[PDB]
Amino acid sequence: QNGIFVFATQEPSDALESNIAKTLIQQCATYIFLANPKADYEDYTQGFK
Amino acid sequence: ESRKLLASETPVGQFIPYSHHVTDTIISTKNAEYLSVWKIDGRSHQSASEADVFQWIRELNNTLRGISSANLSLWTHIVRRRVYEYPDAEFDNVFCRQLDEKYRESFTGYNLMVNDLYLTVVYPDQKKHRQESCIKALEDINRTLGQSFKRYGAELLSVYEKGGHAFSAPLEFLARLVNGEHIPMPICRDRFSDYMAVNRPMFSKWGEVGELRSLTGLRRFGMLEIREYDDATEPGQLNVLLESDYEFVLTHSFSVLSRPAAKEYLQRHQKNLIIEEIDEALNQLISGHFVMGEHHCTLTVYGETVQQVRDNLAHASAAMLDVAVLPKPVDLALEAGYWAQLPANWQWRPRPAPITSLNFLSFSPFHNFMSGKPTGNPWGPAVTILKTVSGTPLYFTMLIGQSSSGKTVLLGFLLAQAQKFKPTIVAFDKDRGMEISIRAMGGRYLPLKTGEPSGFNPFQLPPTHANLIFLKQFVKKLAAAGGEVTHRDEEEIDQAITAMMSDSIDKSLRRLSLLLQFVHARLVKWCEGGDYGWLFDNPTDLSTHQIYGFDITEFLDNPEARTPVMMYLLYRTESMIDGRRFMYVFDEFWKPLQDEYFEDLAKNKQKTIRKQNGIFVFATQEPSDALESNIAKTLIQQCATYIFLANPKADYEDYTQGFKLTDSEFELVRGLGEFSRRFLIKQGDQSALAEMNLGKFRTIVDGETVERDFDDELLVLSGTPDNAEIAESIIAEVGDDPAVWLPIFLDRVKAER
Amino acid sequence: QERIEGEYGASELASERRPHTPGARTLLMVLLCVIAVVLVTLSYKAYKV
Amino acid sequence: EAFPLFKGATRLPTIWGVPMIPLMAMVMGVAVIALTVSIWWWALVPPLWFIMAQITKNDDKAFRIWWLWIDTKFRNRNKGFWGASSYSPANYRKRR
Repeated sequence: QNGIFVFATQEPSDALESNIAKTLIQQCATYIFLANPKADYEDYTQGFK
Repeated sequence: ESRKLLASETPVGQFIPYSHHVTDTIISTKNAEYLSVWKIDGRSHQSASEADVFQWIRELNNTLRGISSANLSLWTHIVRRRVYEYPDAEFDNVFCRQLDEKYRESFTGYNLMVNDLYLTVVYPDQKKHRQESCIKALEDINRTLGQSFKRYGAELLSVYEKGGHAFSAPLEFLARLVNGEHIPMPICRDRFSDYMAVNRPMFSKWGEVGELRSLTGLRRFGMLEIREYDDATEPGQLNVLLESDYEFVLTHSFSVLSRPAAKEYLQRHQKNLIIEEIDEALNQLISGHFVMGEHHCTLTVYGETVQQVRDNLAHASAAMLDVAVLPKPVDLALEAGYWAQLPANWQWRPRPAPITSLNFLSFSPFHNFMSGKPTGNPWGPAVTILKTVSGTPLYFTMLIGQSSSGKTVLLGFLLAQAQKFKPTIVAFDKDRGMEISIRAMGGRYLPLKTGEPSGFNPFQLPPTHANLIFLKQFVKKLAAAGGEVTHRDEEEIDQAITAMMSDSIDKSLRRLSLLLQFVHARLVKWCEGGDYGWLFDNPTDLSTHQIYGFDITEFLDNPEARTPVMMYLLYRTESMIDGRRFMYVFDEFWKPLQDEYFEDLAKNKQKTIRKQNGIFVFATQEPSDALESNIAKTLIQQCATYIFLANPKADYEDYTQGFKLTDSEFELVRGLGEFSRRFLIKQGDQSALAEMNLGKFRTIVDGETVERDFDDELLVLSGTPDNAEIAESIIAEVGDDPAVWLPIFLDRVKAER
Repeated sequence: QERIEGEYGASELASERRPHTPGARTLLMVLLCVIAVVLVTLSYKAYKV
Repeated sequence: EAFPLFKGATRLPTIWGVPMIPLMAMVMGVAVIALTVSIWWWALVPPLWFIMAQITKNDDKAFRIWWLWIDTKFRNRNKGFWGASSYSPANYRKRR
């Protein structure tokens, strides 16, 4: 019935670790990535497709 | 005119080259060409690295090239077929009946078909001499193939007796080749060629399709043929026809060929061409690394109407063209091809074209999706049928994996569907999860908890000398808080138990507290008024129901009490196993089993019980925590049907070293989603990433998509202490019968939802 | 005296027909027209000689 | 990495590029014609021999298919009665 979740995050590294964030990362259609001076291959590729 | 038309026919015997069984595994032929049939459980292909299928082909070719006599032949036969043998199961529980009706409703529109591979390696006094020479040669070939198919689950088919008469196992397969059905072929007193066809075939004058006029119904078959290879023999390129929506029979042939003749064929190719490729080809052939042979492959699709069989033929042609083997439907030689499927028929093959042996074993690597055995099992029909990510259904023990991923859901599902066997069950669970299910299956569930009286005690035990042995052992094990038990303590305990259990003392008076009147100071704590007086010193102390349950949740923190509780419960269940179908199950096994006492008794009674239909269905939440201990090791190595579950955290060491799981399969397990329902069954060497799923779907009834949901049974089967603490309330208000209180329990569920 | 109802009669396979590529007939006819005019002129000289 | 497959497949034993068995059939047929009507008729060899070379080069094993059809689906007597070529399952070998 026309529901939407618009999540957000400051430290995507801190989120993908927990169980709860996993289903919600995989359950979001429209990703919107932002920039960071520090990046890690593992999180961005493995978690966020 | 009836007789005139009758006598003027060519019977099918002219085309079927078979005769008497000469050995229980080998069939003769009018040309004296003895053969044997090899039923093969093809090893899985999905769950392996690409290089490892190369390695499998290497091993297979290495074993073949030893025995590939110039006199040999091979007919592989992957007879895709649909399952008509899976009887609907009677039931008594209402909850189980609903669950099974819903589950079988969830299969409307699913490929219910099982692959069946095969292999037939073919080969007066001097007639007898030829007879033993051929039998011994072929028997050596059979032994070598059996030893070479260790990981392929092969089984040589041989005569079996039913009702004081001989029924042939191979003849049923070759008859399936002739008839299109599975007619049980007995061993009568004629040549098999005379009476082995019970279906009048009919082939079109100008076409590719035919028709089998049988009692049970017409079956229209349309053959097909391969005639154009390419610059490749990629391993298992004919896998795409395993996933088919059309029931067919593939075929092959490899008439192994002499080294001079093969070298001449390759010299002919060299001459026509004329560098380095044929240099190495010829050098290998001389150096004995492959053996050429004459080959032909005839996919024949079965169907019910001529349009549909043509549609399936076009589909199969598209499938073959996808893997770069240009097929052309057989049109003029339909009948010759159809008579070229029966093993020991070279004179009927349409297009025999020589190829490398590596290449033939690449057209038939004996790959197969795991399917299991629907019928013929020791208990009977298969317990459940599970969705597989591949698509082909699996016709279904140590479950391992981090919980809440459906482990309790899974075990409840199996234990709920397994009642077609009417099996006894004894469920040691954790965190009250199985209470709702065990109550729904109409058996006693004891919810053991601290602070409430235990409810069962050994006061009224039978007095036989063996039972005296057990009770003496128990009180010698219960004694632990006091300290070390001496020889004198033992004598005292023995005399006391003997005196108490004498005919002079009334059963109703027998209690731990009474025992004290006959070590005393140390047992006081287990008596009424002591710290543990609520457990075994009850005033009154099992054959009523079938599916029992016991909760041992609070005993994970208890070092001392695990041994008495498990000792007593297991002893009571030991007397149960007298041949009836018995199914022990467990949960987080090691901690209940982390006891120095009964590891040896467990292994010995395990070997004993396994005979009279005994089963252990283990479980685990943290497989890392289990493999460490000694006790869990024998039990990991003593479980046939692994069922792995997913985990966000995985370790190479445990999964590979302990659980005999390969590297590709381990990476597959790691790749699983966090909470996606996907569990890797591993019965034997074969593997299959199956998934029982409880998602939303549509039903084809009366043209009505009746939305059917499994959540009404999920909230029953799924483990929830919260849901259980209100289920207990509603049962307390009305405890009539699980068949009766189930609707009102669902009502209160809808009230809280 | 009629075929007995609801039985297996002759095959349904005799209904099959060999399809014709829908260019063979027309161009085959025209090809034979030209080859025939050549051959008739040829036998015209045959008899005339 | 696929195992090499060489195109010595169905490179049948051929003389002049034509298999032995069908060419011998043509030799027998042309010899029959020569002995029957006239002796000038070993000129019937090169035309049909060349057409057979062109047939074999395109589709190497046409003649085996031809012979299989001729032997089986052409011999079967009651093609018309059944609407299709059929072989009786019960072995009626004309005995009683």
